[PDB]
Amino acid sequence: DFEEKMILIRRTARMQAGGRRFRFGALVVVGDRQGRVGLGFGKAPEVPLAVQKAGYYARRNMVEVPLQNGTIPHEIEVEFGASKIVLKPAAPGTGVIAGAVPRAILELAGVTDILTKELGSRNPINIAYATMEALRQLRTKADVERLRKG
Amino acid sequence: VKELLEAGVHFGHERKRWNPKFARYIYAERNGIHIIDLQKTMEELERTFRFIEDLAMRGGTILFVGTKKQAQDIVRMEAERAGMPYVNQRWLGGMLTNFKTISQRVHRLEELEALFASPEIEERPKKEQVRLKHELERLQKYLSGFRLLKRLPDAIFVVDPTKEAIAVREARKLFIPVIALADTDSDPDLVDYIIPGNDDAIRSIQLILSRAVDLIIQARGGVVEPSPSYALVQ
Amino acid sequence: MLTDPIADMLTRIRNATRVYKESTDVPASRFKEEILRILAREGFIKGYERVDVDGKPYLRVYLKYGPRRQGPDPRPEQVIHHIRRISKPGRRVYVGVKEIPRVRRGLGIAILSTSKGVLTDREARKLGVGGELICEVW
RNA sequence: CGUGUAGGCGGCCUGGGGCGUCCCAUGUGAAAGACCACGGCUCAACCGUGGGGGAGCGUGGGAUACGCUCAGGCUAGACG
RNA sequence: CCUGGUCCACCCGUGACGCUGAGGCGCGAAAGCGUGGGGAGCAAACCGGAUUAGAUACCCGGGUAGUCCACGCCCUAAACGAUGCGCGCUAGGUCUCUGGGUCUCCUGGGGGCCGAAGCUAACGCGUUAAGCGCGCCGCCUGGGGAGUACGGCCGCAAGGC
Ligand SMILES: [Mg+2]
Ligand SMILES: [Mg+2]
Ligand SMILES: [Mg+2]
Ligand SMILES: [Mg+2]
Ligand SMILES: [Mg+2]
Ligand SMILES: [Mg+2]
Ligand SMILES: [Mg+2]
Ligand SMILES: [Mg+2]
Ligand SMILES: [Mg+2]
Ligand SMILES: [Mg+2]
Ligand SMILES: [Mg+2]
Ligand SMILES: [Mg+2]
Ligand SMILES: [Mg+2]
Ligand SMILES: [Mg+2]
Ligand SMILES: [Mg+2]
Ligand SMILES: [Mg+2]
Ligand SMILES: [Mg+2]
Ligand SMILES: [Mg+2]
Ligand SMILES: [Mg+2]
Ligand SMILES: [Mg+2]
Repeated sequence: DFEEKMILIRRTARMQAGGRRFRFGALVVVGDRQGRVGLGFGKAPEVPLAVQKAGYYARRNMVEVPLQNGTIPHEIEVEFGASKIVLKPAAPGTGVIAGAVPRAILELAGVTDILTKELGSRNPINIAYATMEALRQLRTKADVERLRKG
Repeated sequence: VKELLEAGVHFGHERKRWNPKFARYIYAERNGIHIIDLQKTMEELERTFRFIEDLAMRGGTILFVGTKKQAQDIVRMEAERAGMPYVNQRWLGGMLTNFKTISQRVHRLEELEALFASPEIEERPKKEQVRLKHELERLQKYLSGFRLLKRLPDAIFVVDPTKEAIAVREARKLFIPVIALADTDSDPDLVDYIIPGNDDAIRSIQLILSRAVDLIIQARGGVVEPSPSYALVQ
Repeated sequence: MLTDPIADMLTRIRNATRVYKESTDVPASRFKEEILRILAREGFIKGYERVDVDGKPYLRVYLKYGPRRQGPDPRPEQVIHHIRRISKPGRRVYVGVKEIPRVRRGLGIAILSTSKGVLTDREARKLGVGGELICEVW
């Protein structure tokens, strides 16, 4: 068990003679607040069920966010298709400035002091997906020179 | 012992249908065929066994798979002859990654297994007899070897990795060590422990599977003679 | 006809690693060497050596990747994740010592020519100079 | 769609100049405003004092990797 | 007969003499225009015969410019790979054109198909990149208004930029 906050939920739909069937979507984040988080997307015939599946995959796929002072190691940019995200580390006592998507994800990941910018396609879903791969690719002075051994 | 055995009739395979990644593991192209460098096979058979053994002597189970006729039966033996689950028929999908479910069809095999020897058959109309029989038939058909350990194999050994790539993927996504015997028709990189050499002529498949299962039981006790292989072997 | 050989080299490398190749021979040059040296002296490579391909002098430059990996796409990480030329043949970029970039928050390097040898970010900033920002590596 | 004028861009090594480029010193960059501190009006707004900065540009000196220029050589581009 | 580009081979000659390219200049399908030839077939227009509610169409029988040639204009296009040019680098599988070799093989240029990695919004691209980079040119900045108006330049005009 971790935190588990719910990003957004939508009602989609398809066609079929007679009318339109349906489906709901659940994009969800999860994190103790120690440097561990997981994003999960859940589709299901009903609101609650979907929100459930959310957390399930959420916990399934999670990442080691190497914090530091409560901020972040280095500044990075990542593009996920059409949606691009900028993560830039702030000094203690700043705030977590971001949209609902990147902020939510960033809170449970721990961070308290981070500068963020949401460029490109601002597709909620895709921003999330983007935010993760960002963290995923975070390095510390350690694992840095850990590769420049030889 | 090995050099002569393998080189005897257990090296060199697929030709000009290769996969450039697997070149470090090749000597040349005699008469068209890609003949693999066996010398490197050893240094690779080594480490591989170095891993088999370090698992054999710690009692962790291995899922063997071979779904190709030229290498089917010879995996039904070496597996029974080392008490290791295996997959000889159609390697169904999500067996591993969707384990909590396929196991529901094993729990369905023993559902019939125990209603097999029972007084309930006195009844059950002929519509449920031909049925519940058949259902058991195929149930048994594909799950002859996939029952043993109701737990994810700490590894998986396999003939042609590209032939059963599906499986390789499942394991790969589940962080399971993957051992297998790949020819040129197979890409190294996505194999943890690699057995470079023939993958079609029943020769190299029995010679590598044997000493594979021969190194299995050499960390449990029971050093025996080889298992059934020759009956129509060419 | 190669407009800017350096930006070529860098790319030669960038393309090499992408599939994890042993070494790659970029045509030789004292300035390229100078640059290469700082990739080794700072450890983005095993290093480089002079060679020949018919009286024609390239430079064998041996890459350097990370540890193999668990899960799918077991391909290793890389020592050289991102290399891209700053000052370009069509937009020369210069900097006073105070302007000098701070690559990737201390984690990366910014090679750059100068009046007293090809330094790097820390190397110049400490040496107390500036010069043509050559590229950024990390 | 070509051809090509101006222009933009320029392969390998050696040397001279030091034009861009880089550093140091010095003059300049008024005051007011701004920003950091300290006090005056009961606080504040306003307001006084001090400090710290500012690219630019002139001058003197220094450096010579990359760009430029003059000089020498080469053959992987290009031509024959 | 006259003449362009182009590939290969030999490593011989020159010694960076390069790439690109605003404007300029040249070429530029078809239709169209001018003068003069030519005219079988075809065929805008045009005339009938059918169909049809009507049928200024589709189908049928006729048929003139034109389609052809000479010289001169016109300068458009789904002028399409809807993909500017040059150079370096980044798996291979297959068949095909055309060169060269101590020719079951190898290498060089070119035309295709599937595809690593990588790109891509997706479709797809993929050593003939839409990958990874540098140079230089051209171009886009919501739809309609409108490629219209005005001015300008060009053109016999139609019209073009
Ligand atoms: Mg993009
Ligand atoms: Mg010129
Ligand atoms: Mg000077
Ligand atoms: Mg002032
Ligand atoms: Mg000469
Ligand atoms: Mg040109
Ligand atoms: Mg024309
Ligand atoms: Mg015409
Ligand atoms: Mg005429
Ligand atoms: Mg007619
Ligand atoms: Mg007619
Ligand atoms: Mg076409
Ligand atoms: Mg062009
Ligand atoms: Mg070809
Ligand atoms: Mg293709
Ligand atoms: Mg090709
Ligand atoms: Mg408007
Ligand atoms: Mg318009
Ligand atoms: Mg028009
Ligand atoms: Mg007008």
